[PDB]
Amino acid sequence: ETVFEELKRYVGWGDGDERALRSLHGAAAPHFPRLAEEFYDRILGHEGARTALVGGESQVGHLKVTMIAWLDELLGGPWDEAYWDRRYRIGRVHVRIGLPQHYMFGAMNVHRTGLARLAYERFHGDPPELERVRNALGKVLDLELAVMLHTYR
Ligand code: HEM
Repeated sequence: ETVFEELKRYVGWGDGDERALRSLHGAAAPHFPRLAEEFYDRILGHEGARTALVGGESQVGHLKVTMIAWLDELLGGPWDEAYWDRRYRIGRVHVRIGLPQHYMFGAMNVHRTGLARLAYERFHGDPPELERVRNALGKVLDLELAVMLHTYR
């Protein structure tokens, strides 16, 4: 059993969560640019986080596209060994530039609430799909935060 497979076991990951995320994917995807911008605005609004923004104009576009791509993979999958390998590398990037890990809590909270809103917008008229999507979002984001934080060892 791989470490990432173990983590999946711990949160109760299954095919149902992968179906649910893919179901939200097509509906949320058009919103990704706005979600990335909102996320980046939260960074700009936080004195400490914004000290990472030393790369000038090019960095602004890079933060946007990276987060769009991240959200795309988040919801589209697959959530296999290659996926979690890449998430581990993403984590390490933040560790190597010196971002304190406590920022990641706040940052995952942004996505939690933002993706929860999109799920409601698409699925309010289909209560079982809404509930299931929400539980899938909780699981995937718990995995994501667990992996990111693990890179700080
Ligand atoms: C849920 C939280 C976060 C996710 C999913 C995330 C995602 C990513 C991804 C996908 C990359 C590109 C990694 C690569 O090179 O392969 C990245 C790079 C980066 N992230 Fe984050 N990030 C998060 C939080 C933060 C926070 C809070 C900051 C605060 C400033 C930050 C600043 C950066 C910086 C500075 C880079 C390097 C690239 C650049 O500056 O253009 N990230 N992040």
